[PDB]
Amino acid sequence: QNPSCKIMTFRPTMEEFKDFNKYVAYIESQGAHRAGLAKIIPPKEWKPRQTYDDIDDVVIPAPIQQVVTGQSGLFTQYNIQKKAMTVGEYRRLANSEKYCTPRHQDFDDLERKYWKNLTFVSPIYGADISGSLYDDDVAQWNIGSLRTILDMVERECGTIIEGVNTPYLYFGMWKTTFAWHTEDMDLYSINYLHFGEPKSWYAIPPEHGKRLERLAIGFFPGSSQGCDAFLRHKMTLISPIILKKYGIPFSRITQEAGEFMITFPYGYHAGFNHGFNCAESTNFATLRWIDYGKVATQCTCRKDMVKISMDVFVRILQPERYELWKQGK
Amino acid sequence: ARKSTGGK
Ligand SMILES: O=C(O)c1ccnc(C(=O)O)c1
Ligand code: NI
Ligand SMILES: [Zn+2]
Repeated sequence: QNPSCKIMTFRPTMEEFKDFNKYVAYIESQGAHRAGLAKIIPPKEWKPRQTYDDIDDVVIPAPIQQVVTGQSGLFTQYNIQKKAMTVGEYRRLANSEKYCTPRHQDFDDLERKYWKNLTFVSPIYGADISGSLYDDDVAQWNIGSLRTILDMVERECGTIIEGVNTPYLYFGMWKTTFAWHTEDMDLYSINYLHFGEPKSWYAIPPEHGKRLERLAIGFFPGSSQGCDAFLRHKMTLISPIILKKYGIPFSRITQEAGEFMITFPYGYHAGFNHGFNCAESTNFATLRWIDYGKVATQCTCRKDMVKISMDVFVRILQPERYELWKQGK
Repeated sequence: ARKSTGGK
C-alpha cells in the first residue's frame, strides 16, 4: 500500500468523515500507518466549537518552563513547573519580545531557527491541561468521546488516566517542544489544532522504530543503563541533521489550525509549536493495537508511569490466544 | 499516573 512510508494527508467528505472508527480503518487500508503519522483535514462544514471568544479566562494550572541542554543536535529537555496563569496572561507572554516567533522567510528558515536557538531562552508550555474545547453539540471526531476499545480500561477498574483516557489541552508558544516518544503503551493518539500558529511534527516509521531506539542508546549510554525505556521519560531531542547523519528514515509535516493528526502504534514522533496556539489530544485504540500493547516497553525507574493491564483486551478480544498468552507463549 | 510532557 504505502511502501515508501510517506506521511499521507486525507481530505474526507462529510459522509466519509462521519464515523471516526471506520475512518481509521480506511486510512490504514491505504497504508497511512506505515509512516507512524497521518494528517486528516476535516470537511469545511465541520466545527468542534462555535467560538473561541472566552478562552483568555481558562486557567493553566501548571505551565512548564522547558529547559533544553546539549549541543550538536542532541539535547535533553527538562520541564520545570511554574505558577498557574491564565491563557490571557500566557498569550501575552507568548507574544512578548523574549518569547515571540522569530522573523523568518519560510518553514526551512523557521526550522533552522528552532534548532539553532533551542538552548537559549526556555519557552513556557501550557501543556497537559485536563479539558476539552469541544461544544457538547458535536457528535463526530469528538476527542472527549471517540468510543474505541480503549474505553474498556476504565470500565474494568474505574481508573481514569488523565490525557490517555481523557482529553488534554496544550496552549503553545514559539519553540515549545514535544520530545521523541511513542505513546504510553504504544497507543494511537489523535491531535486537533483548535487555533493559532502551526505545530510541526517529525515522525519515524514504526518499522524503523527499533533503529531509533538503538541510536538513542548509542547517544546516551548512561540513560539506557538507568532505564530500559528511557525515551519514555520524554526528554530526548534529536535534530533532523542527526537523524540523517545516522540514516534514520523520517518525514516531517506541519499541522495548521483546524487539522487533525493521528499517530499510530509505535510511531515515534517529536516536534514544536511555531507560536501561540491551542491543541487538543487524547489516546485511542483499535484491535490492531492490542499486539503492540502486549509487548510495549515500560519505564522501570519511575513510579509515576502509565501502565495498562492487557489482560482484559486479550481475554475478550483475543480469546483464542488468551490461555497461551497467560503462560509466556 | 497520568500522561505528561515528561522532562521530570
Ligand atoms: O505537545 C504536543 O503537541 C504533543 C504532540 C504529540 N504527542 C505529545 C505527547 O505527549 O504524546 C504531545
Ligand atoms: Ni505523542
Ligand atoms: Zn525510566
